[PDB]
Amino acid sequence: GRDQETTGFAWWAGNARLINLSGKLLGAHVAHAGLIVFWAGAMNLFEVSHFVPEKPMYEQGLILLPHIATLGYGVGPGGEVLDTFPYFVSGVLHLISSAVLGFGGVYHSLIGPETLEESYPFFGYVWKDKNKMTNILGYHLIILGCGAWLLVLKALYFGGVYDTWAPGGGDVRIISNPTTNAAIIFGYIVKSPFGGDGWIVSVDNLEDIIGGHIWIGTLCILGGIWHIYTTPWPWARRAFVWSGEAYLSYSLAAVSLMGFTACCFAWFNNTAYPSEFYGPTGPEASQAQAFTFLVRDQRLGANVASAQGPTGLGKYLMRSPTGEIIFGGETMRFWDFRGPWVEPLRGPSGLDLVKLKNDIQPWQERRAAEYMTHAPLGSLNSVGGVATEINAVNFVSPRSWLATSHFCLGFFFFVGHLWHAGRARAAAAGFEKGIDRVDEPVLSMRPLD
Amino acid sequence: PDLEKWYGPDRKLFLPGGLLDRDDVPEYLNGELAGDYGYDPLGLGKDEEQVEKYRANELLHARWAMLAAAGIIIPEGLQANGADIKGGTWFETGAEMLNGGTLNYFAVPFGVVQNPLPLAAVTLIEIVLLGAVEKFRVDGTGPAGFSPGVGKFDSDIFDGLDKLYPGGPFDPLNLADDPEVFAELQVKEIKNGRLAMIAVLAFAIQSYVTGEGPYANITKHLSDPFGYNLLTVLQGDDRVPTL
Amino acid sequence: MLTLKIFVYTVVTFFVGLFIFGFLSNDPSRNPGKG
Amino acid sequence: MTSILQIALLGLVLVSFALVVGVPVVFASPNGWTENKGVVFSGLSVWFLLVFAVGVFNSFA
Amino acid sequence: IGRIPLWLVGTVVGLLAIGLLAIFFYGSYVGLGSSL
Amino acid sequence: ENTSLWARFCEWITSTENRLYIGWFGVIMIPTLLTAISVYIIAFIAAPPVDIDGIREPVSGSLLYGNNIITGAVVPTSNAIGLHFYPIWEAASLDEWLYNGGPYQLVVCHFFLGVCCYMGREWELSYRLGMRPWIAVAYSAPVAAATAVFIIYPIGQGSFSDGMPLGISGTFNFMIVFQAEHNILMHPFHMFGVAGVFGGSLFSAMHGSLVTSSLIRETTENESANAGYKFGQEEETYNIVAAHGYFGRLIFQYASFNNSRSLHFFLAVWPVVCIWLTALGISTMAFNLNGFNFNQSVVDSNGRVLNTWADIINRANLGMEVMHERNAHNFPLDLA
Amino acid sequence: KLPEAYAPFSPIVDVLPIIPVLFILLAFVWQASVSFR
Amino acid sequence: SLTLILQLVALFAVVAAGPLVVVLLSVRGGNL
Amino acid sequence: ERPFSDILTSIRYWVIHSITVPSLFIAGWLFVSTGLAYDVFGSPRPNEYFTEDRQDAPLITDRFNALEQVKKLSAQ
Amino acid sequence: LVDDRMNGDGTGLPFGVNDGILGWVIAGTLGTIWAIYFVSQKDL
Ligand code: CLA
Ligand code: CLA
Ligand code: CLA
Ligand code: CLA
Ligand SMILES: CCCCCCCCCCCCCCCCCC(=O)OC[C@H](CO)OC(=O)CCCCCCCCCCCCCCCCC
Ligand SMILES: CC1=C(/C=C/C(C)=C/C=CC(/C)=C/C=C/C=C(C)/C=C/C=C(C)/C=C/C2=C(C)CCCC2(C)C)C(C)(C)CCC1
Ligand SMILES: CC1=C(/C=C/C(C)=C\C=CC(/C)=C/C=C/C=C(C)/C=C/C=C(C)/C=C/C2=C(C)CCCC2(C)C)C(C)(C)CCC1
Ligand code: OEX
Ligand SMILES: [Cl-]
Ligand SMILES: [Cl-]
Repeated sequence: GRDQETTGFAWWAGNARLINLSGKLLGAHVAHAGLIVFWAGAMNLFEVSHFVPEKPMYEQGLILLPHIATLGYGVGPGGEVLDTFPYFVSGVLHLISSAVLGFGGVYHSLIGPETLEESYPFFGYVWKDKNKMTNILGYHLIILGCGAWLLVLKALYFGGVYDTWAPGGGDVRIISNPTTNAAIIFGYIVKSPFGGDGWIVSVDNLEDIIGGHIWIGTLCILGGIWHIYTTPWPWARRAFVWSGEAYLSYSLAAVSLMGFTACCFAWFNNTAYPSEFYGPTGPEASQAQAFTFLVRDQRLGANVASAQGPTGLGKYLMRSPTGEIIFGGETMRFWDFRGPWVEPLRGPSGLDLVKLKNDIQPWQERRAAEYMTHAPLGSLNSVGGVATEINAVNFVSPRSWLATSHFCLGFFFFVGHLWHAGRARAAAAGFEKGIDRVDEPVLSMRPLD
Repeated sequence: PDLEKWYGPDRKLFLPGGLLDRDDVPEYLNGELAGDYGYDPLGLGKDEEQVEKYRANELLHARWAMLAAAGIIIPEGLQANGADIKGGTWFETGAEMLNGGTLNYFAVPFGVVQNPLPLAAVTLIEIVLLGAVEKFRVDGTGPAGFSPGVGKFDSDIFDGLDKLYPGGPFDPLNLADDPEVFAELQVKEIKNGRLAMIAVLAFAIQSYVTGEGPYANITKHLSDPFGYNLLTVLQGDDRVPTL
Repeated sequence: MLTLKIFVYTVVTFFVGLFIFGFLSNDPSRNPGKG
Repeated sequence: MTSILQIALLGLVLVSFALVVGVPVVFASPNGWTENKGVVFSGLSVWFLLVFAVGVFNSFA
Repeated sequence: IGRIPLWLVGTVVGLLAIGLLAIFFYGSYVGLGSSL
Repeated sequence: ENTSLWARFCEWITSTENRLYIGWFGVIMIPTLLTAISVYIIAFIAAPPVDIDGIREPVSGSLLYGNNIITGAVVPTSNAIGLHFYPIWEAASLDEWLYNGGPYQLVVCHFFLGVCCYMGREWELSYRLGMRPWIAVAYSAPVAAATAVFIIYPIGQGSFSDGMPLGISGTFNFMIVFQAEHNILMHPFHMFGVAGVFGGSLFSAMHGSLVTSSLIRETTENESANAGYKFGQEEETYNIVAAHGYFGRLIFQYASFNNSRSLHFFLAVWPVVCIWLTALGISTMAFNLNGFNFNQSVVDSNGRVLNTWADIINRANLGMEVMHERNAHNFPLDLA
Repeated sequence: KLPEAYAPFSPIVDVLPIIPVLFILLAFVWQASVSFR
Repeated sequence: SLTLILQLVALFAVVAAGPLVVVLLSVRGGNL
Repeated sequence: ERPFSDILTSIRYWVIHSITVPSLFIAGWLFVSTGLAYDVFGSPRPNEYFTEDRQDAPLITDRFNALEQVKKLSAQ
Repeated sequence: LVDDRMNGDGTGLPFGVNDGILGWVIAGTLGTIWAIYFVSQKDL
C-alpha cells in the first residue's frame, strides 16, 4: 500500500487511498464479497450444526435457515422440517464460493495491477466517465434482474415456495398465475406507509410477491440495457455530482432506505417471513394471546360478544374505528393484523361471532397458544418475556433480532450517506480541506449577516 | 479485422496475465496459427513442423466433432419432442436396424421417410465412399465435379491448394477472400471445433454415467436442477434425510 | 372537508415541487468555491 | 466409504489452511510469486480436486 | 533495546485481553450468576 | 442573464444575503415547522381532553383544561388509531379529531420533516458558505433521538399513543413506563448515552476552563476579559501550549491532546456517537430487545434465589408495570 | 444436526462465525505492523 | 471433552493464522 | 528517558515480567481457590448463605453490639 | 350512519387519493412547476 505523505489520507481513512486505484478498488470489493459469502456459509453451517429438529426454528435463534426454508427446502406441510441437507448444501457451496472470491480479492489487492485503464480498457474507468459508470451500472442491473428472474423460476418451476396462506397451516406451493397486473403491483409502491396500508410491507400473498419480482426483473433488465446503450442526459449531468464519493453516497442513501424497509418487513410482514419459521410478530402474538384467552373463556362457559371489560369497551370482541369486529383489549392497536389462523374465522364484517363460536380449529388454537407463549418480547441476554420476567426462558424472536440489527445498520448508513454526500459536494467544490484563508467567502459579501 | 487478440505475440492465452507471463510460453507458439493460446502443460508441441502436423489432426477432429455433436443433439431432441425417429438416441442408434428393422430418416421440414437399405449395403457404400474421400484428402487429387462457387471445375484445381484449407470448390459462399476475415473465421472455426470435441466427450461420458441421451439430460436438468444432476445420479436411489 | 384535503394536497405538492425543481435548477453552480 | 470422505475432507482442511497462510505470504513476498508459481498452482489444483472429491464422495456416503 | 517489535507486543497484549474478556463473558453463562 | 421568474426565485431562495438562510431545504423546513408551532401553541393552550389509551378515558393535557406548565402536554394519539394515519380530512369532525389525538400526529410528522430539512439546510448553508459540511452530521444525533422517541418507538410498539407526549410530565410518564417495559437503565446503549452526556458536560467544562484560563492578558481587572477579544481578528487569543502543558501535567502527558484540531474533533465526536448509540438503543427497544435481565441470577448451592440490586430494579419495574395504564389491560401478558 | 459423515467436523464448524471480526482485527494488526503510516 | 479440545485447537490455529502471516511477511523481506 | 517505546520492546524487560505477572496471576487464583478470600473478606460460600436458625436475609438491627450479633448471624 | 366521513383509511389508495380531483391537482401543480422550470432554462 501507500502512506500518508504520498496520498494525503491517514491510516484511519486508508481506503480513501484506493479511491483512484481501480485495481485495488476491485480487489477490496472482491475480498469483501468473499467475506459476505463467507459469513453466509459459515452461519449456515453453524446453524445447521446447532439445529434441533423437535423444536421450532424461532426458539433456536436461527435467521438463515428460516430464509432457506421460506423458499421451500427441506420443509413440509405445517412448517415442519423434513431435511437439513439442503441447508447444509447451501452453506458448503457458499463457503467454497467464498474461498474463490477471497482468493481473487486477495490477489488483486496484493499483486493485481494498480490501474486497469492503461491495460484493460473494458474494466478501466475514471469517475467522470459517466458513460462508463452507466455501463457498469447497466451490467449490475442485468445481474440483479437475472437474480430476480432466478427467484421467479425457483418459485414457478423449481419446487415453488412456502405459502403460509395455504389451507391447513401452509405448505410448499407451486406458484400458478402470478399477478402481473401493473395496477395492483404498483399500488403497493404508491401506497401510504401508515397503518391499514403499510406501503409494501402489507404484501399478503406470494402471487403479488412473484408478480412484483417478475416486474422488477424485467424492469432491471431493460434498465440495464438502457444504461449500457445510453448516456446521462444534460439535466442529470447538471443536477448530479460525478465523483466516486458521490456515487458511494447515493448507494449509501439507497441501502439505508433498504435497511429501514427490510427492518419493517421483518417486524410486520408474515407472508415473505412465515411465522412458522420466524416466530409470531408483535401484532400476531398479541392477537394470538387475545384469541387464546377468548377460546379459553368460551370453553369456560362465558359469553364472548357480551361480558364487557372494566371500561365498558369489551373484554373479548369489540369495534374497530372503521367498524369491523376486532379482538378486545389493547390488541385493538393491532386490529389490522392478518394471519393464517384468523382469516377462516373472519367474515365480511371482521371477526364473525358464529364462526368464532363453531368454526374453531384445534390447529389454530395450538398455533395461537404457541405464539402467545413465544411473543417477540425478550432481553439482549436472550431472556424470554418482558424486562420484569425471571431468567428462565431462553428465547428472543429472530424477527426482533433482524429488525433491531437492520434498523441500526440503516441508520448508520444514512449518517454515512450524509457524511459522504457532504464530502463529495465539498470535494467537487474545492473547499473540502478548509478555507483558503485569502478567499474567505464571508468577507466577500456584506455585513449584518 | 481485430486480429491483435488471436494472433501475434500479444494475444489471448489459456491463462491470464497474472497466472501466465509471456516468458514461459513455449518458444514454438508465436501466435501464427489459429487458436493459439500457448496451452502446453506437457511436452507434445516439440517444434513448428510437429505442431502443424498435429494441427492437421486437430482440425480434422474439430470438423468431425462439430457434425457429431449436431447429429447427436438434433435427432434425439426431435424424437423426444414427437418426431417418428425410432432411434434418436445416439448410443443405441446402430442397434435398432441390426436384424433388418431399417431406420427412418427425417428430412425436415418435410421428413419421415423409410430407408430401404440393409446394414451390409449401408456400410459397404460408406466404406467405398469415405475411403475414396480420405484418399482424395491425403493426395489432393479429384477427378471432376461441379460446385456452386467454381462451376465445372476440372482435375487441375486441387493442385497448389492449401492443405487443411482448400479454397474454391469447398467455398461456394466465399466470404474468405479477405485475409483478415479469413483468419478471424479460422480462429472461430478452431474454437467452435474445440468446444465440439469437448461436447462430444461430455456426451459419451454422460451417456455412460446416466444411460440416457444428452437431450434427455439437459431437459431433465432444466426440469429439476437440484433434484437431477451428477451427484443425484451418482447417489443411486433417494437419500435418508438428516432430520 | 374534501376541500381542505384538496387545499393541503395543493400546498404540499407546491412546496415539494419547488424543492425538487430547485435542486434540479443546477444546484452545483451555486458553489462559492472554484469549480 | 465414509472414512475416505472424512480423510479427504481433513486433507482439504489442511490444504485450505496451507493456502490461506502461504498465498498472502507468496504474493506479498519480494519477488516470491515469480518462483512460487509451481507450488501455488499445485496447492490450488489439489484444493479444487479435493473439493470435487469430497463432493463426489458425498453421494456415495 | 528494541529487540521485539512493539506491534507484536501490542498484538500479544490485545489477544490476551480479548481472550480474558471472552473468559469473563463465558463465565456469565456457567457457574455462579448464570441462573442455572 | 437572470430575468425569468424561476431564476429570480432560485437566486432569492439560494441567497446567502438573507437574515436567515432559506434554501431548498428551507422551503420545506419553514412551512412544515410553522404549521407544527402554530398547532402546538393552539393545542397546548386550548386542547380538549384526549383519550390516549383508547379506553374512553380522556386526558386533558392543556392549560385551559386545568394544566400548569409542567403538567401541560399535547397528549398522544388514541390507541384505537394505532399506527393509522389520522389527518383532519380523515375525521368527520374537528371534535373527534381532537378527541382522538390527531394534533399529536400532525405535530410529530411536521416536526420530523422540519428537523430533517433543518439538517439538510445546515448542510446547504455549509455548502454555500464554503464550509466543511459535517455540522449536519453532528446534528444527526438529536434528530435520531427525536425520531426514535416520536416515530420509531410508536412503529415498534404499533401505536402512536406509545410515543413521547409533547410536554414535561408526559415526558416523565414516557420514561417511567419505558423503564417498566424495557429496563432501559440496564442497557449498554443507554449506558453509553449517559456516559456521553456526562462526558459532554465534563469536556465542555474542561475545554471552556482551559481556554478561559489561558486567555492572553490584553485588558485590566476593572473591565471584562471578553473586551480583550476583537471579532474578526487573526491573532490567537489563548496559549495552546500552556493549556496543553497544564492538561498534560494534570492527567497524563502522552495521553493528552496537543493538537487543537484533534481536541475539537474529539469534543465533536464523543457526545454525538453516544447519542447515536442511545437513540439506537431506544429504537432497538421499540422492537422489544430490552436491557440486561439479571432477575434471579445469583443462586446458592441449594438453589434459593439470592436477590441483588438488579432484583431491586426488578421490583421497581414491577411497581411501574402494575400501575401503568391501570385500566387498559384486560389480560396478563403485556405484549402490546 | 450436521450429517453423520460430517459430525466430527462440528468443532471446526463452530469457530467459523468469528472470522470476519478476526479479519478486521487483522487489518488493525497489519496497520500496526506498518507503524500506521 | 474431545469437542472442547478440538474447538480450542481450531480456534487457536485460526486466530494465530493472522499473526503468523504478518510476522512471516515482516521477517521475510517486506512489501506489507 | 524511557518513553515506553524502549521498555516495551526489550527482552531485558521481558525476561523478568514473564515470571512476575504469571506469579501474580497464580497468586490471585489460589487466593480465591483456597478459601482465603472468604476467610479475610467474610464473603459467604454458596453452601453457607442460609443457616438452620434463619432461612431469610440477615438483619443487623443494632449498632453497639453489631460485632457480636453479626458474629452470631454469620455462617460460624 | 350519524355523520359523514370520507372513509379513506386503508384500501391502498394511490398517494391517498380518493377522488380524481386530488390526483389532478397533484398533476397540475407538478406540471406547472415543471413548466416554469422548463421555460426558465438556459440561465447561468
Ligand atoms: C458500504 C459503505 C461505506 C463505504 C464503502 C465507505 C467507504 C469509505 N469511508 Mg465511510 N462510513 C460509512 C460507510 C461507508 N464508508 C458509514 C455507515 C459511516 C458511519 C456514519 C461512515 C463514516 C465514515 C467516516 C467518518 C469516514 C469514512 C471514510 C471512508 C473512506 C476511507 C475508509 C477508511 O479507510 O477508514 C477506515 C475504517 C476504519 C478505521 C474502521 C472504523 C471502526 C468501526 C467504526 C468499528 C465498528 C465495528 C463495530 C463492531 C460494528 C458494530 C456497530 C453497530 C453496527 C452495532 C472510504 C472510501 C473516511 C473518509 O471520509 O475518507 C475520505 C472518514 O473520515 N466513513
Ligand atoms: C473489508 C476490509 C478491508 C479490505 C478488503 C481492505 C483492502 C485493501 N486495503 Mg484496507 N483497511 C481496512 C480494511 C480493509 N482493507 C481497515 C478497517 C483499515 C483501517 C485500519 C484499513 C486501512 C488501510 C490502509 C492505510 C491501506 C489499506 C490498503 C488496502 C489495499 C491494499 C493492501 C495491501 O495490498 O497492502 C498489503 C497488506 C498485507 C501484506 C497484509 C496481508 C494480509 C493478508 C492479505 C490477509 C489474507 C488472509 C486470507 C485468509 C487469505 C486467503 C486467500 C486465499 C487462500 C483464499 C486493499 C485493496 C492500502 C491502500 O490503500 O492501497 C493503496 C493502504 O494504504 N487499508
Ligand atoms: C468483481 C468481479 C471481477 C472483475 C470485474 C474482475 C476483473 C479482472 N480480473 Mg478477476 N477475479 C475475480 C473477479 C473479478 N475480476 C474472482 C472472483 C476471482 C477468483 C477466481 C478472480 C481472479 C482473477 C485472477 C487470478 C486474475 C484476474 C484478472 C482480471 C483482469 C483481466 C483478466 C480477466 O478478466 O480474468 C478472467 C477471470 C476468469 C476467467 C474467471 C472466470 C470468470 C467467469 C467469466 C465467471 C462468470 C461470471 C458469472 C456471472 C458467475 C459469477 C458468480 C457470482 C454469483 C458471484 C480484470 C480487470 C487477471 C489479472 O489480474 O490480470 C493481471 C488475473 O490473473 N481475476
Ligand atoms: C437501482 C437501479 C438504477 C439506478 C441506480 C439508476 C440511475 C439513473 N437512471 Mg435509471 N432506470 C432503472 C434503474 C436505475 N437507474 C430501471 C430499472 C429503469 C427502467 C424503468 C430505468 C430507466 C431510466 C430512464 C428512462 C432514465 C434513467 C435515468 C437515470 C439517471 C438519472 C436518474 C435521476 O435523475 O435520478 C432520479 C430521478 C428522479 C428523482 C426523477 C424521477 C421521479 C421518480 C423517481 C420516478 C418514479 C415515480 C414514482 C411515482 C415514484 C414511486 C417510488 C417512490 C415513492 C419511492 C441515473 C444515473 C435517466 C438518464 O439519465 O438516462 C440515462 C433516464 O432518462 N433510468
Ligand atoms: C399522482 C399524479 C402524479 C403521478 C406522476 C407519475 C408519472 C411521472 C413520474 C416519473 C417522471 C420522471 C421524471 C424525470 C424528469 C424529471 C426532471 C425533468 O423534468 O427534466 C427536465 C428536462 C430539462 O431539459 O426536461 C425533460 O427532460 C422532460 C421531462 C419531463 C416530461 C414530463 C412532463 C409531463 C407534462 C406535464 C406538464 C403539464 C404542464 C402544465 C400543467 C399546468 C396545470 C395548470
Ligand atoms: C418484488 C416485490 C414487489 C415489487 C416491488 C417494486 C416493483 C418496487 C419498485 C419501485 C420503484 C420503481 C421505485 C422507484 C424509485 C425511485 C427512487 C426511490 C428515487 C430516488 C431519489 C431521490 C431522493 C432524488 C432526489 C433528487 C431530487 C428529488 C432533486 C434533484 C436531485 C436529486 C435527483 C438527487 C411487490 C411489493 C409488488 C411484492 C413483493 C416483492
Ligand atoms: C487484502 C487485505 C486484507 C484481507 C481481506 C480479506 C477479506 C481476505 C479474505 C479472504 C476470504 C474471504 C477467505 C475465505 C475463505 C474460505 C475458505 C478458506 C474455505 C474453505 C473450505 C473448507 C476446507 C471447508 C470444509 C468443510 C466443509 C466442506 C463442510 C463441513 C465443514 C468443513 C469446515 C469441514 C486485510 C483486511 C487483512 C488487510 C488489508 C488488505
Ligand atoms: O399503550 Mn403505552 O405501554 Ca406499549 O406495552 Mn402494552 O402498549 Mn401500553 O402497555 Mn405497556
Ligand atoms: Cl390487551
Ligand atoms: Cl400510565
